[PDB]
Amino acid sequence: ILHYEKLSKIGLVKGVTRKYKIKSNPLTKDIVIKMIPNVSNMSQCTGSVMENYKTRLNGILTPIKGALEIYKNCTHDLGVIMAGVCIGIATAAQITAGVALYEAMKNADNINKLKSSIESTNEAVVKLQETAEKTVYVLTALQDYINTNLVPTIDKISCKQTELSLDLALSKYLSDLLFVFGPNLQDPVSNSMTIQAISQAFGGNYETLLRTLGYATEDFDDLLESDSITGQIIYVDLSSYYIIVRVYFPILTEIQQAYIQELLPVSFNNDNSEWISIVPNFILVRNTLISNIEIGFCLITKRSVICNQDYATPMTNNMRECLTGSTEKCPRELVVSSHVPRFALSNGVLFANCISVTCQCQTTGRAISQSGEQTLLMIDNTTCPTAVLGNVIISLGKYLGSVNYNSEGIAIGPPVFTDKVDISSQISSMNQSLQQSKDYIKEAQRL
Amino acid sequence: ILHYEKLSKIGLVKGVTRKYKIKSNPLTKDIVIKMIPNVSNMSQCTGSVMENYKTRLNGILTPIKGALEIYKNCTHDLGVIMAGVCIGIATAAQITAGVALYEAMKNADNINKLKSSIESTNEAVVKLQETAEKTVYVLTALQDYINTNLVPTIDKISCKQTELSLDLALSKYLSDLLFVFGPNLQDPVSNSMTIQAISQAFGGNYETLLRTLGYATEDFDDLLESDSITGQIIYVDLSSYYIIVRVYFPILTEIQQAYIQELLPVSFNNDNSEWISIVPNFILVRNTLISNIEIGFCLITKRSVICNQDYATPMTNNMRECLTGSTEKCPRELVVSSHVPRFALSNGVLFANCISVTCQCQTTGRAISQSGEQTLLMIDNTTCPTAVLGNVIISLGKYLGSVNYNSEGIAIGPPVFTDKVDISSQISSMNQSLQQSKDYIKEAQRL
Amino acid sequence: ILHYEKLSKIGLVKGVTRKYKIKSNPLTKDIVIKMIPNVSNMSQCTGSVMENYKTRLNGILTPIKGALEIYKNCTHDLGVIMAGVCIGIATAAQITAGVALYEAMKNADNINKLKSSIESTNEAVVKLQETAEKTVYVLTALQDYINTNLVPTIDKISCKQTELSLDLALSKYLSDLLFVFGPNLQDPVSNSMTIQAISQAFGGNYETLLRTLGYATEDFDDLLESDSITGQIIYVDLSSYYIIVRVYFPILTEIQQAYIQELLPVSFNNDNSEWISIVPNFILVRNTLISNIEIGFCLITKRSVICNQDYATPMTNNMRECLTGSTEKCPRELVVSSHVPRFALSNGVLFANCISVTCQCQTTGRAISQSGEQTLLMIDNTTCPTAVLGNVIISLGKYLGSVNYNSEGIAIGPPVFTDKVDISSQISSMNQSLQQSKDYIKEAQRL
Amino acid sequence: DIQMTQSPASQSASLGESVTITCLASQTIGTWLAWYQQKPGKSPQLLIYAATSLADGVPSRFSGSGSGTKFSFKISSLQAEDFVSYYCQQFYSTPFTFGGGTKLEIK
Amino acid sequence: DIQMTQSPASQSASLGESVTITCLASQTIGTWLAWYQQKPGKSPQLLIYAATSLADGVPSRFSGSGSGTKFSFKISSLQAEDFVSYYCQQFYSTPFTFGGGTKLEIK
Amino acid sequence: DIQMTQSPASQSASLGESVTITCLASQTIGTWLAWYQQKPGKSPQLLIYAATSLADGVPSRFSGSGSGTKFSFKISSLQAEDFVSYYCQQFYSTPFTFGGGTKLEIK
Amino acid sequence: EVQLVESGGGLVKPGGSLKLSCAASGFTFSSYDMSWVRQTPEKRLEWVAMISSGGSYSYYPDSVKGRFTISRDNAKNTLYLQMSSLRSEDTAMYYCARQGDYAWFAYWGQGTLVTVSSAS
Amino acid sequence: EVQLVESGGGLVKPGGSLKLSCAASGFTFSSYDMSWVRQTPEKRLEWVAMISSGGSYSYYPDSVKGRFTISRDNAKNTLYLQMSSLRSEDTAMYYCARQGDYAWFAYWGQGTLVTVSSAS
Amino acid sequence: EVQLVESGGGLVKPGGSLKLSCAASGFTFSSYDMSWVRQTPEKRLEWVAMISSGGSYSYYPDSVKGRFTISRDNAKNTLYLQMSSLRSEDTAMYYCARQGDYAWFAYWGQGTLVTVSSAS
Ligand SMILES: *[C@@H]1O[C@H](CO)[C@@H](O)[C@H](O)[C@H]1NC(C)=O
Repeated sequence: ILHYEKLSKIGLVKGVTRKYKIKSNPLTKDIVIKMIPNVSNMSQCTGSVMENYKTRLNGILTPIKGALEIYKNCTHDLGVIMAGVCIGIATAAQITAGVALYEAMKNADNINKLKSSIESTNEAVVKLQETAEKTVYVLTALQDYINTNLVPTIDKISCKQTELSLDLALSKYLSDLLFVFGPNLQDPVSNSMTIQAISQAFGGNYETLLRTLGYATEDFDDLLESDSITGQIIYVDLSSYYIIVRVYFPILTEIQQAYIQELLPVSFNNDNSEWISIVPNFILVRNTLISNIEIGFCLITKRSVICNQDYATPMTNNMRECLTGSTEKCPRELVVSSHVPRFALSNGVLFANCISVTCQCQTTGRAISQSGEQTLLMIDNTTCPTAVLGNVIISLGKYLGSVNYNSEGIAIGPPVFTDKVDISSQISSMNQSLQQSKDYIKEAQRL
Repeated sequence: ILHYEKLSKIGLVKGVTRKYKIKSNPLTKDIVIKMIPNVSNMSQCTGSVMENYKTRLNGILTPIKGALEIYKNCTHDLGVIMAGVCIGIATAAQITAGVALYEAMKNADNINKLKSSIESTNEAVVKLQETAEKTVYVLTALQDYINTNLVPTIDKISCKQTELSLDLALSKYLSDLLFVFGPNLQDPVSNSMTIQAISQAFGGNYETLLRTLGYATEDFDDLLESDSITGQIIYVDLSSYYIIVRVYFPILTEIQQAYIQELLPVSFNNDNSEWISIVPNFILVRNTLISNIEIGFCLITKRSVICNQDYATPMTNNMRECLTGSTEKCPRELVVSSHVPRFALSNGVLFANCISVTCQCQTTGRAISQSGEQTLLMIDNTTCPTAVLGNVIISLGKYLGSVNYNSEGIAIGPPVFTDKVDISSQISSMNQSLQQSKDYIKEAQRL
Repeated sequence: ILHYEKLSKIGLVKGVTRKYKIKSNPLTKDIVIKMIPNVSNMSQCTGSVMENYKTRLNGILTPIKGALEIYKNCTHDLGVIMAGVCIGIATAAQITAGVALYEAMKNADNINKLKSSIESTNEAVVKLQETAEKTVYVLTALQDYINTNLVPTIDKISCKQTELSLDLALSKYLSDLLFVFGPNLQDPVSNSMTIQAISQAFGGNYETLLRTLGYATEDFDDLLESDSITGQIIYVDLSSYYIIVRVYFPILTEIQQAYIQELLPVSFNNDNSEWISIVPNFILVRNTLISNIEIGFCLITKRSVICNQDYATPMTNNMRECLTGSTEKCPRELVVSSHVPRFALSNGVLFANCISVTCQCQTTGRAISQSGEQTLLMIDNTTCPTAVLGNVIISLGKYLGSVNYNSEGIAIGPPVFTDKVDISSQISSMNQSLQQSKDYIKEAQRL
Repeated sequence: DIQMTQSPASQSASLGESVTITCLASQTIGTWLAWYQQKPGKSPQLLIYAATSLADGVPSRFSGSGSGTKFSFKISSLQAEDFVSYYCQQFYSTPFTFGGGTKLEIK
Repeated sequence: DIQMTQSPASQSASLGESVTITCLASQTIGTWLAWYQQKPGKSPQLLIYAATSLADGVPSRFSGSGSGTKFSFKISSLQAEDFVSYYCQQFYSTPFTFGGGTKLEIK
Repeated sequence: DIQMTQSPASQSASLGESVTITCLASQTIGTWLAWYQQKPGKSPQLLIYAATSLADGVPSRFSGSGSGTKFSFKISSLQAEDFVSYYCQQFYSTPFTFGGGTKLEIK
Repeated sequence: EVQLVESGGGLVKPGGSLKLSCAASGFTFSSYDMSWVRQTPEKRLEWVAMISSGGSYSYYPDSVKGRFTISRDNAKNTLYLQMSSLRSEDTAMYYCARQGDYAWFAYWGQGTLVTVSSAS
Repeated sequence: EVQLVESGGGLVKPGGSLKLSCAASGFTFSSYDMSWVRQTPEKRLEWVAMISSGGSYSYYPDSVKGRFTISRDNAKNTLYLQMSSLRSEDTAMYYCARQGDYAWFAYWGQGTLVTVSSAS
Repeated sequence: EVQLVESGGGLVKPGGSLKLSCAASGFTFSSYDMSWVRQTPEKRLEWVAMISSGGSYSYYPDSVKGRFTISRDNAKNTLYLQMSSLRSEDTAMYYCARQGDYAWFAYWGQGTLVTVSSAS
């Protein structure tokens, strides 16, 4: 419902329209990650390295266990009834997750029954299976390092030296875990954690984890980059040093009667300088309303915008008037920098500033020029079949719009400044003027 | 001193109270880091690789040496008197650090006397000790790589091939050093640099560095993540390619008569839409004053907030009136997005929006409903022993507060918009209205 | 043209003046990167690993090929004429890049003729050369890993185990590529991509890439950190899994009659509290005008500021009046935090707050004190040859300026608040006051 | 491979009667299971995906539930038009497989 | 291990007299050293931690300094109540150790 | 090493006549090529760097172009003062080298 | 209305080959992954093959992997399956089906018939 | 006032065992690391063991490592030390002490007595 | 005006040594990389050596690498070249030149003369 005809003289050229979709209703898979490697084939020369390693892992995992455990004591079957005075203080998101943690025990319990075989795996990636009821994939951190790089050299490298290499490899691993599972993760109950963070537990190799669980399609890569694929820690075993992680696989749901429209800014002139109109670049339209989108958190594809939550936000009435044609209310900033783009292409048509850009029409050799009455000049193939801007030759299409586009003016709104310091100064200035006028109305009222 | 009773109808539910503490008065330890590996056991086939490597390290280290050296020429013993016309221009932080650099030479000099043994170490981690006066730990970058992965294969991999592998390993190392010790570090005098940055000199393995120097406790992990543990380069040796680093170990000091209180937002309705009240989520209270905290730079624990500096900031008078009960002055934004949480749990009590959430009381099957006169509805166990919101069943506690909570209103403040574009537009709008009124007072004054 | 004499009482001490220069007019070099390793010497035991690897690379590269290909169909030689109705929608930056992509084919075609030898390289870094017309450097991802770590162990590690190690190494590689060449890169035509991102294709080893192409100088390190060195993908071969990358090498051009001046803030007092004056810290001066610079995107060196584009921005008139001496208009914030620096050194002179800092003059033992009439007190060697602030002893120079500096006042501007919440509240407050006054002028006009 | 057994192969019912069929997975599959209905002379149509949701256009007569290894499908009130073949399949991992199929008869 | 030698084992003093005791570390310990005072029949109490700060409640009579290997403790004005045992310990690294202890006597 | 061949070694011209000289690189060098002019008794001066730009102070008489392996230098209107030696060099990679040099003669 | 239409069926001698094709209409072809599902005379359903939305990935059961090729032409809105070395084991109805977000088959065509026999 | 109170001392025959405990009061137990310090008849002080604040880490001297166990029950505000294989070498006063930020001992209890002897 | 001035030339017996120096004036020495360029009697130009702006890096042709040293004293605004083991092959004019952004030589001095001969 935008008036693109008016906006294009202001300097906002219609760009690409995209569809809008948001993550919902996931399916799940459970995977086991071991944080301690199997050192049996080099057990002759591990020194006291593994013992110190185990101690540190308990120090790291103990706070995770304790924190999730409080939402584990404070439920009982009814679905499930959660105890409000037991947890006492919680957010809605935190509560939802605590419920999911409870339901998830059915599987954690069946997985834990396999602990005897989990404890003794000896490969980086292995499938365990005994019954229909209990099967699981197990990933082991650093196992390949040990069986490819240390074990084959046990008869070449002196045992003290192999102890030192194992110790360094383990310390590198802990360093990386600490950025994610260290006390930075002060809330391990919530399920917002991405798979790219969880995978640090296996060396950051999220591809192995995800390929172990599924298969590849182009849509999946979009979900992974849009951060819609997350997981939750459901169980921690401090005696075997492993965690059970639930991975969510979302279904994307598009919003009907909705789209996102982008605009391409072009600087324009009003008097004797260059100016930029300030509007949101991406406008979200739903039904007949216009709202703002915090698109910086959403993956943008050539066809759609994929968000991992609803990012719609409020917009003021002056921007609606701006956008729907009362352009008098559209604010502008001054151009100082030479980096501001001065032209754009839309549907074969050029919108360009020919006061600050050398424009000429190649077909004839005639110059193209802009008077001080136009903001931007519109160039198409009914006036100039082909044209050159700077050093680029562009064939043109036809403007399917008004014929006398370049003959009409548009109202221009006020100058603004957007810098953080400038904003504070503008506030002070307005306040000083308002406070003096308040005293003048008092004198006006008394006399 | 907050009026939580009034704030809860506005939509800000009292959360967790935490203690506040700040880093001060550190103890120190000195450690030596070698940026060049020992290649003696494969000296037969290093080509000209080490020579090019040494050249590049001097290019990287020379500017560090030169920059710290100017605060080294410009002092003499008195403590110490620093020459003001010699350094000429400096900040207070920069000056403090220059003094520390001077005092630190007592140890750098004793360490440097060990250069002969530092030059010839051949292990990733080694302790040198000859006298009580001079002992030091030395860490060597890439040494394990060489003695575990290259040396054992010298009789399998052709010498040209081993030269290429050494060259690639060294180039990977330099690439990583350049993000920290490259000309990004345009001020190597100041001691604000964290240990996680310094450790890039040893491959990013900060765990090895810190475990070499100390021992582990849960409190230490909090200091490390809160970035309170920093170091300083005190000496650079361009002839042996090593640096001496001073690592600071702070004592945390809590502030008396102080705490940080968090609030949990819940959207509420005033008329026919959902709204969010805007307050800082974390409020810092000291004695009887309220101030703002830039908590985004502070580690938050379940018991306290640990900052590596004082982050208290000013607050306006209108927010004090907001917070202490004159809620008429608390600004609100419109809810557009479906992601806004609509309920919270506090001390066993539910604060929920039942106009936009399906609420019912499980104990009886009776619906819970909210009239248009309430902002949020408060639900506890004296009205409904247990209740369901959406699909979650929560037992309730009792509200230890007014009995007729849900019978009283509260003033609601004005609508606001917070978007970057909206702020610029709002400023323009206010200015246009004010400028027209100024002309009207002139006509009022003349007649 | 700044009035440093007035600004120093406000609290802004003149710091270092730097030169300003911006990236332009690059030279180019073309390099080939192979994303698939040569596994011929271990072809006996690769399982089906390489086949799955090839499939995933085509899935990753296919969208890059397709996206750049549309600006490849839609040109023909004239320079070159680009089809405006073929591409339809484009930005100016996008168009410029599409032209560069066209011209670049002369070299891509000669490189592609070497595909037979590119396909069969077997080293991490190799030069191919047959003719003057066609030579190229080829970098191969993971090749050294294979010939140093896997191949020598083929007779020690069981074949199934070597298949698993190859698979893990390849999956780690793809994980890293996906952050750059995954569908995050939704526009592979533009040439703004830095070399540090491109180099992820070779394991992040940008040093190898750049040293292969050139030589090292201190100026180069500044270009690399300032992100002025970028490249473009010109060709993708989905049948050999390699890309041809054009790397740009810029010439830095300084701006004449221009410089950047920094100011060092010192808190000062006006009444009974500490205050900070708010100005941009870095001021850009060109000819006789003052503008703001978004210096946070520019490398700062001891001699100059190096930007990879023009970052000059607008400034309000009140800040010009501030800076050129009408200090009545300079806004200030209240100090709450104990971290605010309270002194600075400039050209041997100390500007310090002696109400909140213990100041004394060591030469005599006499205290230095500040009356409530001074903002900051200026201390030099004509009053006190040496002085102590806190615990630091500083010799002083002479103030080459007015002699009675500490005898004169300065106007101080209004209090401000800068917090995000405070800004929204201040806007609401101003609006409420203005709206009530508008009604009062109506009553004033009617009677 | 993952396979599942569907039973009873056949059962009878009266019109208006409630009926249930079950599939048992060889290994747990979460809720990654779908149910289909096939009429003679025609292709199968989807009724229930992801174990518990109904497909667009599916009558309220149909419902289902289950997780892990055991899953079930229910018709609360069987019509003459419902006496056709029913199938379950897992979409947990490739290869995707279908169960044997079951048939309702009229008493 | 890090060990330190404390001396003199014993020294005498008059009341009001200033006295000093010294500890010498086997290896440099920065300033990671503490001093304690022990009365007969009682546990030790902390006087000086981190070489130079006084503990809460410690009288102004006590002070100390040192770094690296050599450290010292001083009483500027000795009282009858101060003629007790004194100790130093290092907290630089584990195992933590204490010096031998020293005793003041009254002339 | 990268080397280039410059030709003709010598050529004659009349005053006011246009003349061209060419350098051919052994391997492609992009546009990383420079041209110099040398007068008798003097050092060389730079005329064209990066193949196509003129050096500060260079007369409009001089121009040039080329990329890859083949490069050329042109004087549109030759003056008596221009009948001197000309050189090309590559700055693509070390060692930097110069071509053999060419000389203009007057017919 | 989604209208998938299969064709190209018929009689193949064992050891022969047959190319099938399924034209799409009523939805955007280029937005969805698709598959072939086989129905035996005994009414057992079997997955035969799938191809992802952009054509970069495909999957097959072991019994047809290496024999069958699944491909798509997005410009023509057409799904293709190239069968080879046909066995009597392959006599079945072949259905064209459109997948939902994972591998439930939301839309099915009428299906065509492939018969393999040495008979005259 | 910090009031650490040791108990559980007594006479142990060599080769025996003894469990000591130190109750805490007046401060939050759960916020500080703690240790045992031993004082010989000769008045030499020795570090015996420490346990960190959350109980995840502990440290011992070589002479007691493997013989003694230090543990804490935060709910009961109690520090425990389990001694084993006691030697005559272990006769000493055993003090309960609270650590400051590193390993200075800020608060000490009165201490209890452990005696090891074969004597009657 | 950039005024590079070479000196230190002269006659060297083969196997001898000679130190050259080039003083700079009119620009900031410390901001630019520099080189020596040699001109043979036959008028062929050869690159001899370069040193980068901060003196951390230097490069030489194989024919002089290991024999010649290029160095700079920024405080004195002076470029130096230390020649050794001189051969008759080295008789040439030696020019001091200032580089632009890469390796074009923007400013040249007059040059000095180095002659190597056993002659009297
Ligand atoms: C969980 O419950 C068991 C028994 O109720 C209890 O003993 C354990 O300490 C509880 N854990 C937590 C963290 O509350």
